[PDB]
Amino acid sequence: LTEIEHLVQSVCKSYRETCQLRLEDLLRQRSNIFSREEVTGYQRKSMWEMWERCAHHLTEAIQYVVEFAKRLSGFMELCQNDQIVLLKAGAMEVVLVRMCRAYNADNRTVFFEGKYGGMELFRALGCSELISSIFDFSHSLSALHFSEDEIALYTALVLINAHRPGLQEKRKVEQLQYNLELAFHHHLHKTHRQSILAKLPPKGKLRSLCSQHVERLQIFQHLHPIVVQAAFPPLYKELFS
Ligand SMILES: C[C@@]1(C(=O)O)CC=C(c2nn(C(=O)c3c(Cl)cccc3C(F)(F)F)c3cccc(F)c23)CC1
Repeated sequence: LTEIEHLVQSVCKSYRETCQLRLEDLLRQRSNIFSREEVTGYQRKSMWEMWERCAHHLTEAIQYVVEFAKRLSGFMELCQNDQIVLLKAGAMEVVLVRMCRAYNADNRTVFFEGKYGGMELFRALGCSELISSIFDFSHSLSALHFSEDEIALYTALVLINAHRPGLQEKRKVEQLQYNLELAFHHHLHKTHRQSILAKLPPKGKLRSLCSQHVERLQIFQHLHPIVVQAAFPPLYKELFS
């Protein structure tokens, strides 16, 4: 009956509709691991082919997060400048959080192109430190057994942050943020999951991880430009031109 219970339902629905793979499918595929031969095949690929593959997967992941944001109550009513400020700053942070679902803490593997593989699958990219950081981050969230609704509500808060520099209608973003904060806290209380609050990553950790990741993608894009499937001209302009 409350606006808050409806907000939880709407955020979770927006999330279910914008999540590429179902949790059940990711969990059943846990036993489907790349063989020693398949790993070698990925390791032998050119860094530039691995870059193209990864850039396609990441672009697609970002577009689903943009669709997720568009479905958040009041996001569409924000001015274009603020929608772009929030997505530029937060869309990749949401992508990085969403990765924990495809991460298996038991063998330190991630679901990539149909099977589970370790960080050694990405050797040709020559990004070992960055990839270890992404794996470590996914591990910290996966150890919490972060539920589907916890991911939906937490990633809505990653996006709707009134502290992002450059916002023009801060008060409008704050209104949306307070309601989502209440929705998250109300949901954790009901499910007896408030204990994860002290275990979540410090905000600065996600920001720094995302800045390092985006900086690396920008270096690859400068050296070897990809043909990007662009759906959002104002957002594309901010990241690529
Ligand atoms: C959604 C999109 C469009 O369809 O118009 C525009 C922006 C994208 C994006 N890319 N991106 C990347 O990091 C990225 C990606 Cl996802 C792939 C290749 C290159 C890059 C980049 F920007 F670094 F050059 C973002 C980071 C934060 C917010 C972002 F929105 C992005 C992807 C496509």
